[PDB]
Amino acid sequence: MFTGSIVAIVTPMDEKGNVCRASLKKLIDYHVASGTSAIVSVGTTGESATLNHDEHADVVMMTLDLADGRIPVIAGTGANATAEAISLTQRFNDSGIVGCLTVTPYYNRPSQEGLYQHFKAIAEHTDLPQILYNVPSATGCDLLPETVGRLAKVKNIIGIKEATGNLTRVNQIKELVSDDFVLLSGDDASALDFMQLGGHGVISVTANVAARDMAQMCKLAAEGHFAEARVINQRLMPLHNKLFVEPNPIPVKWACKELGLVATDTLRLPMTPITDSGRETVRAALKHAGLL
Amino acid sequence: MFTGSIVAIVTPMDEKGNVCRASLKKLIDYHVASGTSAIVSVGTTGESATLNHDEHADVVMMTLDLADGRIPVIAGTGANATAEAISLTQRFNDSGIVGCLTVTPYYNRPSQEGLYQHFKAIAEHTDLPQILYNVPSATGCDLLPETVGRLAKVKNIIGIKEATGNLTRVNQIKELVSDDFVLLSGDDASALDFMQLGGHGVISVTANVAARDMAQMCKLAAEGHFAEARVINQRLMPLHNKLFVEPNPIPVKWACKELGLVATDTLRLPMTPITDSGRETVRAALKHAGLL
Amino acid sequence: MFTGSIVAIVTPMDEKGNVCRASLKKLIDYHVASGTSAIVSVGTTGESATLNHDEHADVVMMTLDLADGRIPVIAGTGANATAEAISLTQRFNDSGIVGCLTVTPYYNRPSQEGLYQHFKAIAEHTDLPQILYNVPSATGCDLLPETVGRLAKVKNIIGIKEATGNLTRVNQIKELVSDDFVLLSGDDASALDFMQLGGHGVISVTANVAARDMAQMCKLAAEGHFAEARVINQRLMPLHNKLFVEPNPIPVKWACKELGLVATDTLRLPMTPITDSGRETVRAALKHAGLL
Amino acid sequence: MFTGSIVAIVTPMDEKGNVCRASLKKLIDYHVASGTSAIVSVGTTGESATLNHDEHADVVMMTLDLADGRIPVIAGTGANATAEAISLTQRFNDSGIVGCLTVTPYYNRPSQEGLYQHFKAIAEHTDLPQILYNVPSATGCDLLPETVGRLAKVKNIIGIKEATGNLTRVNQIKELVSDDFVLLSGDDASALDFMQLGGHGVISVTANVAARDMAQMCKLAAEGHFAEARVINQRLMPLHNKLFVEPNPIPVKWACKELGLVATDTLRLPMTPITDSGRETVRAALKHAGLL
Ligand SMILES: [K+]
Ligand SMILES: [K+]
Ligand SMILES: [K+]
Ligand SMILES: [K+]
Repeated sequence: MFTGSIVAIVTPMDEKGNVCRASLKKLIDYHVASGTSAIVSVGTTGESATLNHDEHADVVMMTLDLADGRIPVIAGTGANATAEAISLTQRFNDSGIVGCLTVTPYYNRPSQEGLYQHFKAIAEHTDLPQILYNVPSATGCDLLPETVGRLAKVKNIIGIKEATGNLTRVNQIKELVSDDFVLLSGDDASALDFMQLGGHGVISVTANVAARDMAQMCKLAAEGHFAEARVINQRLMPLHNKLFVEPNPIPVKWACKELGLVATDTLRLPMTPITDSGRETVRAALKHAGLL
Repeated sequence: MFTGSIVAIVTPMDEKGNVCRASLKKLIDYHVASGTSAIVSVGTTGESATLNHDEHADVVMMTLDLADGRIPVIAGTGANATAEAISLTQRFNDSGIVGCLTVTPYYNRPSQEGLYQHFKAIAEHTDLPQILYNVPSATGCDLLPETVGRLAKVKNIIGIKEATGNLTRVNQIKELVSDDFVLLSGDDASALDFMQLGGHGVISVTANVAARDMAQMCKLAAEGHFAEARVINQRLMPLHNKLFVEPNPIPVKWACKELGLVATDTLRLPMTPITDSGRETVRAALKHAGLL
Repeated sequence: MFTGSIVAIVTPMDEKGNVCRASLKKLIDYHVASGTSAIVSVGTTGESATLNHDEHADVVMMTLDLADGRIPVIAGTGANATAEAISLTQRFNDSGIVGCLTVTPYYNRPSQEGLYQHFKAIAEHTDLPQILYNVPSATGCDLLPETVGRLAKVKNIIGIKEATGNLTRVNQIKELVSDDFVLLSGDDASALDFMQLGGHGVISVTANVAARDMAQMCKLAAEGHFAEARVINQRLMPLHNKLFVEPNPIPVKWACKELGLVATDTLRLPMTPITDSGRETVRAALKHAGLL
Repeated sequence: MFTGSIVAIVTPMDEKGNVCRASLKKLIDYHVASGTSAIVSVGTTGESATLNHDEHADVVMMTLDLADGRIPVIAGTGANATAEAISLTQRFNDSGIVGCLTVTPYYNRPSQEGLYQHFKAIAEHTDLPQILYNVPSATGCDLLPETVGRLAKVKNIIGIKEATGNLTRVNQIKELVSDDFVLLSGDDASALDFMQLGGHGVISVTANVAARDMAQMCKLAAEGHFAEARVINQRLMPLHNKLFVEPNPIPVKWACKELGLVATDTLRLPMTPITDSGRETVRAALKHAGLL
């Protein structure tokens, strides 16, 4: 649902840049087999920026179909215009998705009051559970704990994906919200720390290629076995880091292809193919994780 | 025209958030009378984020209609997906605009090679002059001088709006490009310094409400009369800063309403109304400028 | 020794700026009564910058005398010249102090290799336990985990005071060092988080005025009772923050005087007396902690 | 003299870390012959951190002796304790130096009021001209234009070495001070820009090895011939950057040894020898400058 290891799944493409159903099926089967807790469909790692809203909706619907009730699906629904966020969210009302992942408006840099009004309006136009998503290095704005506290009072706003990498946020938010408000890491390299501080899981890029390890790490964390979990984390740490050696999802798509999980590593501009140096870097991190 | 004072014009709205033709007419007449060099239509200050492409195109076409050949119009055409940037650009071919202002992709954080391929592709599929736009605090990426130098070799990539406020960029770029490449500030508070270092003009928010002073300041700067320009700049400096006291364009729209230039200061979510404290700060800045 | 709540004790002064023995006695008695684990004498909070080395040594020796074996004393021994760090350390060989707190060289910005050679040389000229101290916002340099790992191999380098406030450092260092290497927070506001991640205690400014609460919070943390500890943390959080409303130790000296723990709040230039606004801010934080 | 090219001179050392008179003589002769405006003796580049005050005074006196009235000498006199700054300044009264270079207190992070009281007190107790020195990356504090403006009203506070590399500071300070207050860059890579904006000269590291070019560049700048100055600056830019590839003055001392200007490139801990990679980078920069 909204704890454990949640994959921010890639949108695998053919050489033409359109969704590859065979590759998507292979990925979803992989996540089901690996014990991944849920799938975020067409988030950032899924190239939400370069898909139009129809293409976005097609991918979510296909993912839901292919999941065939075996694994929960959360739709990425972020937009920097509130009217567009509402419209996108409405496409998925009564779809079968279990909730939405919705980013702070990017580029237009709203105030904390603007963030509050944005997310409150979105929540008011849906019965779907809403997961807030904060990632200031990409958006140009920072949803602060006080505002998260304000929004947690809205019935269907039920958690946050916190991608700052600033671990002080965990307990700053936790003290402002109720005990069933979910705290998820959006920063693979600090995710275990985040869970050790009280976080409930991670929406992960690494999980695309190390789904079983990630699922197992998060289980150990939930059970309080942090030393055991850390052995897995150490094995994965080069991936946590190097999957961002070039802009996400360039590295993770290449890694998926290298592992035979997808047919091609094609992306849409302005993402470009991985450099030779990048390939070798990512290959070494895969080797270190014991996946090649 | 791509030198002097260029206004990043507001998109004036009625109480329902729809473009107000009467207010727009008034602003354009004001810029014609006040010596503004050109108008950037539906840039950031024009709420490009919250207009759909149809509304966007409509505002540009309305701006061209109302300008009636008396002042050049530049269209905001930026998008974080290269195919969308290209499509948006095609809408304005043979419209009568003189050029396009196109921002680095926001939120998806492309590499320098990605930025190169993005802008190259946009420029390939139009004859319109292209002005690059770098604003890392808003986008999450930074178009570096080296890449600007590469792009400047493309025939119709003719300049850059450099909004870092990092004045070292002026001569880092100038040394890598031809003498005809236009360097424009996108940071009002440092724009005179930017011109003193070699810059050719400013794409300005302040110019929305101090068009005449901005035009004179930029002409004095172009003539090398920096001390004289700086007297004007000192009167405008509170405005240069306080027009960003709350997210742009909240302050500048309020200022326009206060001066009688627009009927309402309405914005679209996630922009929200100016706070009382903001009104006070902005009004004091307007008075410092001699405008009220 | 080197776990639990360790106070970074102020150097109380008379109106002339010299150490006040009566006030120091009162403070040490207070720490003994409160269950403080150890005292850091003439660290940063003790105005190491503005005491000469003789005055510094006099304060340490007086503190040791007054402690009279009831509470362990660690001497601040940092210097930005390695020869001076050695000389200062040598003053305390066979003194009765149980160890030294030694900061990364400030102002001259040594490399990681320079930090390594600096601390290794210091450790080689003493039998005293050495605690490394990293505080990049004050020093202009950052002792990275890899270098800490290197230094932990030196016999008498036994821990670190990590004052970055970056909680990812805890486990980055922990995985590189042996299990008896001590990890202490140098950032009051994040100290409980730091302990929850595996830290062993804190060298605290807050402990100067809330010694009993701090001791109790750290005991709960060590026992794994983080929820209980967090209630205390929440009571102290305004102090954790506002004791830096003006440069440390201006606020904490005023707070000590207000609580009747020291006779005067005098400091040495370039520290200056607390502002009226600062007094009221700190008074409110004391009130919130239930200390006034 | 407090305009043009002023060298922040190295303190050349033998293999035991003691000042090398023969090397110092050679450097001073070089600066006399090459048109350098003045010498800053025992500043940062002179390893002020690792000389005691006796060695410090000795080097300044030796520098004055060797200069023999042929070039003005400015003493580094900065300290993070106001009483020490004052004491150090008294050592140089009637020495023959023309002024003092005095840094904002490092490590203890005083407030703006603290900085004001610090420099005011230093200036009160000498007749020597005082040049303020701001370098926040090294000190942990930032002397802001407002405070510079306050201090400039003190009779013998005559200028500032502004080493932020933030070029907006030039006119922010210039507008708050009299036309006779000297603005000097402390950041070689941005120093020509700094002069083009209104600055009067540079206290330079690069000038240690490119004294003639630096002197010509600064004279051209003062005359308004910025394009001509910039040609020189472009040849020196690799040096401006790569002299900080490892901590200053490690690169510049190696460069001086490589040119034959000093007998050895020895430094004091915590400075350590240049790496092989550093040698290669610096040598390439020297060749770009035409010096080898
Ligand atoms: K809720
Ligand atoms: K061109
Ligand atoms: K050890
Ligand atoms: K003066």
